[PDB]
Amino acid sequence: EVRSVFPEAIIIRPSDIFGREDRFLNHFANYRWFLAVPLVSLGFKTVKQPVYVADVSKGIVNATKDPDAVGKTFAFTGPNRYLLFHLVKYIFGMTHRTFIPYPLPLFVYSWIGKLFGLSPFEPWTTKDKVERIHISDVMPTDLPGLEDLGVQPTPLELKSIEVLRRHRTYRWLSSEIEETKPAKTVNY
Amino acid sequence: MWFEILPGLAIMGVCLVIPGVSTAYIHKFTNGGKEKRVARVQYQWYLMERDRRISGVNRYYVSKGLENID
Amino acid sequence: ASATRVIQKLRNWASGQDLQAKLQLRYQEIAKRTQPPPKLPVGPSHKLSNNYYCTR
Amino acid sequence: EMVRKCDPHIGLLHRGTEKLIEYKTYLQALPYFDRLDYVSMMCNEQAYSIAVEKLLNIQPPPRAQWIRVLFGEITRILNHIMAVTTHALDIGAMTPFFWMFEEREKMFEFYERVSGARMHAAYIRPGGVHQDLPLGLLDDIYEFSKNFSLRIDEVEEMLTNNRIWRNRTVDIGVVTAEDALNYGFSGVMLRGSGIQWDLRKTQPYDVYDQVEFDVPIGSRGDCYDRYLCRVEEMRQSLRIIEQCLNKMPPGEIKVDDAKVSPPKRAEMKTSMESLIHHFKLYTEGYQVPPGATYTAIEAPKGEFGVYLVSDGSSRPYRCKIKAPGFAHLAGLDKMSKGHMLADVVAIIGTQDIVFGEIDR
Amino acid sequence: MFFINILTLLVPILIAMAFLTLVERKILGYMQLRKGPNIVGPYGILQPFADAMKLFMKEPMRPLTTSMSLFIIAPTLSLTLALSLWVPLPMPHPLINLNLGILFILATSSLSVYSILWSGWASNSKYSLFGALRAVAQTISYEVTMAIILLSVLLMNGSYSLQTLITTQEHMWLLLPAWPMAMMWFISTLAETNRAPFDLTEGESELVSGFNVEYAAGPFALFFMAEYTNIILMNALTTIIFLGPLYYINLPELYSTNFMMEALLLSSTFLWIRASYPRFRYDQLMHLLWKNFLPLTLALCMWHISLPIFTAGVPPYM
Amino acid sequence: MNLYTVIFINILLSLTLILVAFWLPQMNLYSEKANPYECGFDPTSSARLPFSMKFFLVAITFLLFDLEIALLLPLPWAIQTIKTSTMMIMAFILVTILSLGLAYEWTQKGLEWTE
Amino acid sequence: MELVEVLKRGVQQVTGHGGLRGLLRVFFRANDIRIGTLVGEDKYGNKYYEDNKQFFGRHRWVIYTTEMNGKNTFWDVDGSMVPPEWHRWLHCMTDDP
Amino acid sequence: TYKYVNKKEQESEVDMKSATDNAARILMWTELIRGLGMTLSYLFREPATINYPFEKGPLSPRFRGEHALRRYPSGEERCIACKLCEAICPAQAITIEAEPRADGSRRTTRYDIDMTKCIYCGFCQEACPVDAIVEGPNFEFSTETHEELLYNKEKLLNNGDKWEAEIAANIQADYLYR
Amino acid sequence: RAEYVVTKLDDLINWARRSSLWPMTFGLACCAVEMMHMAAPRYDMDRFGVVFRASPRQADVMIVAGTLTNKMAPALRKVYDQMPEPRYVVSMGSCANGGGYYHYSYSVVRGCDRIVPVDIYVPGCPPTAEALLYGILQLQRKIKREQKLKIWYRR
Ligand SMILES: COC1=C(OC)C(=O)C(C/C=C(\C)CC/C=C(\C)CC/C=C(\C)CC/C=C(/C)CC/C=C(/C)CC/C=C(\C)CC/C=C(\C)CC/C=C(\C)CC/C=C(/C)CCC=C(C)C)=C(C)C1=O
Ligand SMILES: CCCCCCCCCCCCCCCCCC(=O)OC[C@H](COP(=O)([O-])OCC[N+](C)(C)C)OC(=O)CCCCCCCCCCCCCCCCC
Ligand SMILES: CCCCCCCCCCCCCCCCCC(=O)OC[C@H](COP(=O)(O)OCCN)OC(=O)CCCCCCCCCCCCCCCCC
Ligand code: SF4
Ligand code: SF4
Ligand code: SF4
Repeated sequence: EVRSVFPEAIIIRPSDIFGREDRFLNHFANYRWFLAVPLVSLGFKTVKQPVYVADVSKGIVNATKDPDAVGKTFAFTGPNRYLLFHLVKYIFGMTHRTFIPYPLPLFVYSWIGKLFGLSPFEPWTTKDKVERIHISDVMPTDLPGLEDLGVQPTPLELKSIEVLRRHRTYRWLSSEIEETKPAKTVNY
Repeated sequence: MWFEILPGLAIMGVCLVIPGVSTAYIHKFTNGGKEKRVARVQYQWYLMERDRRISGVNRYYVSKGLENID
Repeated sequence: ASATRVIQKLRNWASGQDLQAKLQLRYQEIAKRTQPPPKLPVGPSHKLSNNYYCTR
Repeated sequence: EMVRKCDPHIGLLHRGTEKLIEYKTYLQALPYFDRLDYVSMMCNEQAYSIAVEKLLNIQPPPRAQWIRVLFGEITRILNHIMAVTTHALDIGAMTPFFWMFEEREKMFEFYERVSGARMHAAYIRPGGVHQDLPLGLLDDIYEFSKNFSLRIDEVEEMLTNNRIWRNRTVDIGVVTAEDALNYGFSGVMLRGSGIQWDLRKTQPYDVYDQVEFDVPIGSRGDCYDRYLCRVEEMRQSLRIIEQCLNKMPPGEIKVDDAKVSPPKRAEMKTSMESLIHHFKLYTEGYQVPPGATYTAIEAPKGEFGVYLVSDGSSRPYRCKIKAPGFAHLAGLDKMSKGHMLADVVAIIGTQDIVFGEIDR
Repeated sequence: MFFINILTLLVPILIAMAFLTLVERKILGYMQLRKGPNIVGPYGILQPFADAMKLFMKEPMRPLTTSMSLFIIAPTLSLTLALSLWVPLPMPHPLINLNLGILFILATSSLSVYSILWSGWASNSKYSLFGALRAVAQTISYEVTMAIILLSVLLMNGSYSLQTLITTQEHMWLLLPAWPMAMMWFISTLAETNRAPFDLTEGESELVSGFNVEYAAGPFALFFMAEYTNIILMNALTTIIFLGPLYYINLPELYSTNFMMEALLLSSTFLWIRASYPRFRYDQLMHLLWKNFLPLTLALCMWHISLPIFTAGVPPYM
Repeated sequence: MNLYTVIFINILLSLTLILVAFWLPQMNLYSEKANPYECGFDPTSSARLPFSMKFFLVAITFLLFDLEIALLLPLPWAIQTIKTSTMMIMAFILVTILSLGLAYEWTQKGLEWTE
Repeated sequence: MELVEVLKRGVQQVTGHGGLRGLLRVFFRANDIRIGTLVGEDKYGNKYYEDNKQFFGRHRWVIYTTEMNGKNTFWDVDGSMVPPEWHRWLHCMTDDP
Repeated sequence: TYKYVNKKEQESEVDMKSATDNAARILMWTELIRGLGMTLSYLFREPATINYPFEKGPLSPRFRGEHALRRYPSGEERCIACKLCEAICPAQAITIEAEPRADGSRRTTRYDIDMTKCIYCGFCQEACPVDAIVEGPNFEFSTETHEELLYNKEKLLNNGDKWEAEIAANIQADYLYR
Repeated sequence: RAEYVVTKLDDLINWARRSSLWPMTFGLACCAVEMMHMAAPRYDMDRFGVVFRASPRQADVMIVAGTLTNKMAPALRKVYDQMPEPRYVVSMGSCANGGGYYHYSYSVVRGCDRIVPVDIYVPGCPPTAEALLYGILQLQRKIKREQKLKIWYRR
């Protein structure tokens, strides 16, 4: 519809954006309030490359100043693609809480998401949220991105401590980056 | 002036009068026009239990007098 | 200033000092807010003569 | 709870006041001194004004000098009220703070009547005094001062014989006279330790040499003796206020030199030389002849000094401000030996500390 | 009917402490030549309710470096101990009649000290640690003094109950027989309630807020409710023990009224003390108690041991 | 049973109040908000270091005096005894030796907060 | 005696603001019950009473209008709702209304 | 001269009556009871609190409040674009861009006063040769944004037109002193 | 009608938050001297229900009263951040408003709004205690105008 009305509109498609007060890293870190981590197919066959907020905002500002991008579509992705299981394991490693995963089928997980989404306030999670969690990212092949919009994509292993340090206890609050091993990066 | 504190003082006064008066009245209502009949010792507790058995309605405060004896 | 005699006696006895003589609220002894216009004096060197600036 | 070392980091109110002063003219740099020690505004104004007057080789008229002494003792009462009551507030009692701050509000009303502002009254100037008193001001000052000693008596009765206040202040922060001289305290800690020194008696500047008062002298060098010294200085300030009200002379308000003081507005609007001098004083300012002076004034917190260096233009080349609180807070670590957190708070209170003058 | 009795004890006490906050602000203001709140209510009577609603609608703000379990347990513990301490008081008939009422009072007060200590240690901050250690010192001193005072006074009394105190003070107060014990008990109740002069646990000037410096609104309101409830309770216990109200078997309403008047007078005396005096140092409080009150109360405990023996005035067991 | 019910009602009231306090308002939590306070600067230490209290001897003396209190507390039932002379002598001896211990500690500067 | 005279001035203040509705209006708007000499009634509706028996500072006061420039100022009383001439009189720069 | 504040002259020796007096002072807390009586007297005094928005605090005609640009009785603006108020402004809070008007009079086109930069010292109003800029009595002009305190010539002329009934009276009451 | 009930509930919570305003015991300079002159018996903020609390955890509004130095600014930001959520800022005086007399200094933050979001600006140098009380009441009206429950209900 935006293409039809405004034919030269820049369309920016980021991945699941991470950062402070996000709903991705903070969501997976807030999985600690329950018994286990209910992932679909144990978090495998689901590939994500999250992108930093400063990278996305810098891309938007470079798009509104750029001589090109007069109708182009950009794919704002992170530099590394992770499996969902490895990403959640890295998140709980940086949080230093614990990590017990749990295979949960998507049908009953959507039921639980609808149960959580039945809320007059801002819901903690919903069916659409768990569907977007368990939808894999696509490979950005022909679309331009942050690299040719002039933004170096900052890795999650670099800008991850500023998000997940809230969710640690006092015992593990003063831990550096090197205390957590980085997640395995898949290619696919 | 200084008498401006008297509304708050009077509210505190009624809120301190209410609990003791209410406790005494509730004790009277529950014990049938008499006091609580506190039992500091086993003799007083035995008197209360004997009164409860004597009354027949399983209430120690129902006092039985000379009308039970012919 | 508008206090009863009993309250004044209680205040004086409790303070140990006489309070009505030097109470810290101003009632009428202060100056009127509307004042007559002033006529400020001129100082020296308004002499119109023997008043060269090199001598002062 | 015992204090092993004090290290006061300052500079969180440092605003480059000396650099701004050297970037502005003398009349433009005057209201910075209202904000150096913002409890004794007229006192800092008097210090800066006497420094500029000494550089200019002019003297304010006698009425201006008597008004400056009257408002100097008014600032002294304000500052000692503030010091004593906030010291007592840090100790734990707040009713003297409220009572003497009602009195402080009356004196701020006096400032607002003599000038525009209640606090930063840019009133005492190198040309004597900016404006003359309104016609009811002396009578209202008398009405305030005749009732003021009762308030000091109420605070004195509340604190002085109180055994809790005595246990909190006696033998706390004891400074020997030699250590006070070596640390360069110079203001109230000297007379609290017994050193007979007061600039108003030793190096008098205004008509302080012809007013009569006493300098309270301590004998133990502790917080209690300093508190007694401040209360007695309030009483002697009341005495000087009475003398100033009696001996106020009928003269002009500023030095009759239109190349230093601005002329009256009527003369400015009717005269050519007066308009020229008004224009030049309010655009360029008066040229101070080159030279350096150090002018020290017995401010209520201590010896307040201005080292002024003039290069001959209408802007000061250098203006160093010597604050007593700088030396006192430098000496805070020495006074806080073998004490705890609570008496360290007491020592901070007993040092007359404002951080505007310390940081500048 | 017993739950109705619990409500008629608990709800008036909470309204009484809220208006104690109002009365404290107004009395301190009028002793400071100003007013109290007079805008929120008709005469400021809605000010504690506005304060309570604001505190319970601000966020509690759990901190990072904080033992959360103790951080949550401590204020609820303080409030429930204040109400549990309010339970056994007779006016003139208690809700719960205990034989060892004074011992129950002492145990509950010590547990309230534990609530303060656990809050101070759990809120992992230096000022909270300072407040907790000051609470430790304060409760050492007043605990030993209070135990001796109550021992001597209840030796003048019979058992450890409080209806026995009513029957003892039926004819005359206990202030006239033991007024030095009453003075030391008043000072000890100040120390127990952590009130001025020697508050030293929420010291606004030496510390920032003491043990509440990390407690945001909510549990902070719980701590405040517990403190002011303890203020009213210590004054109520003082007037039951020492300033014995008039008791008549036919009507207890005049007993309740006399108890109310004397408790209000002693609460206003607490606010009066706060307006009048500066703060002690917390080592000076320990020195003052252990060097002035403890020898004098040991001697007076010995005197009250000897007194019924040589006067033959030994009180009855019941 | 009555006292048990009142205790549980007070505990449930305090729990209800803190649950209302935690579930009623709006939460916005971030790191600088939940950092420890330390008067507007980052704390140098971890607030779990040794504190080195200065009244440790007074605390141990408080333990001993609290047990002397526990000894002295059955006096209201002790004065009901049939002998009363050995009772009076024993109470005098107990209070006297407690006072002698306090006096000896005061003389030996035990309660003086050695820094 | 003095107490009965205080009570007489109190009942005068209570029954001096018109009726019960006027008493409640001034008591819940201005938070005081006082009787002063009317000297004001400006064009916007502000009242401007005075009483020289009171001390300096409380001897002049204004009861604000309930409506000014379309704004319902029944509860939202404002310090800037005073026109400049009554502003000067109320801040006591002159003794002349 | 000087005096001692804590030194005592000789001693009052030791006497049974003086010892009993000191003992009663220590034991009966006499100075503490005296302080209680003092604050009780303060309780029974009358408070100094004014009812704020209805009873305003007293002021003076010299009071420095909100700035205003005045006019002649003919309605012509008093300001003649002479810039010496911004020359004397110690905070550099005034900007006085100017040009000849359509009738050839020397007037201002931009007269900005930054109230967030101004120190409220009255140097502009005491430097102005035509009494154009004044500091009138308005002090209740607090705003909810920083930008509303960045005044321009239209705002200053509006303030002058608003407060002229009070500013003129204050200048009438004050001008003989200045 | 849910709109009427939500509006009245929002008015109730705004009344509570505006009748119980607890500023922090935090000042910097001469403007804080005027702030405690607003605490003085004349213009009794405690009569208004406004009472200082030392800890930022028990504070509601930061009255930035004084010159915000560069060395001071991290402390002010940390102290503001440590407040609980319904927090307000009253800048007071020319220094906290826009730097004031020290606007061109090398060490002064040109206005505290560069550091913290400011709700109410109070002009003056110093503003009178009456003027600061005016700003406090204007803040009370500003948070009386807030409609959080109604915005939530139409959200
Ligand atoms: C020269 O150098 C300088 C200084 O050096 C001297 C400085 O200092 C300095 C800094 C300067 C400043 C920061 C200035 C600030 C001002 C001051 C320091 C002085 C002002 C005075 C004080 C701070 C002392 C105040 C004294 C008082 C006596 C006031 C009383 C205050 C209190 C906190 C105690 C009273 C309590 C309260 C106000 C709140 C009580 C209420 C509650 C907590 C409510 C709780 C109740 C409930 C939860 C009840 C609920 C239960 C129910 C059943 C209710 C039912 C409800 C229903 C809805 C039905 C500067 C910059 C400076 O340059
Ligand atoms: C509950 C009923 C009412 C109680 C009183 C309530 C109203 C009065 C309140 C006053 C203000 C209290 C606020 C807190 C004050 C804290 C300071 C304080 O009190 O310190 C204690 C002060 C301490 O004084 P101090 O600390 O200054 O002492 C100096 C000591 N050195 C030098 C070692 C530091 O006083 C006491 O300790 C006295 C306690 C009471 C003594 C009573 C003795 C009565 C007489 C006995 C018998 C005499 C005759 C002998 C035999 C004759 C036989 C024929
Ligand atoms: C936030 C967690 C809080 C946890 C701590 C709770 C503290 C509660 C308050 C302090 C209690 C201190 C100890 C008091 C013990 C009881 C005192 C007493 O004397 O009890 C005896 C009494 C009857 O004895 P007597 O008076 O001789 O009567 C005989 C003839 N009339 O009466 C009796 O025999 C009644 C016996 C039971 C009384 C106590 C009941 C306590 C119930 C458990 C509370 C805690 C539960 C765990 C936590 C729950 C979840 C938070
Ligand atoms: S009052 Fe002073 S700082 Fe303000 S605009 Fe005028 S000259 Fe400049
Ligand atoms: S306001 Fe006055 S001083 Fe300023 S430019 Fe205009 S005429 Fe000149
Ligand atoms: S604006 Fe003025 S009064 Fe306020 S802090 Fe700055 S210099 Fe001081």
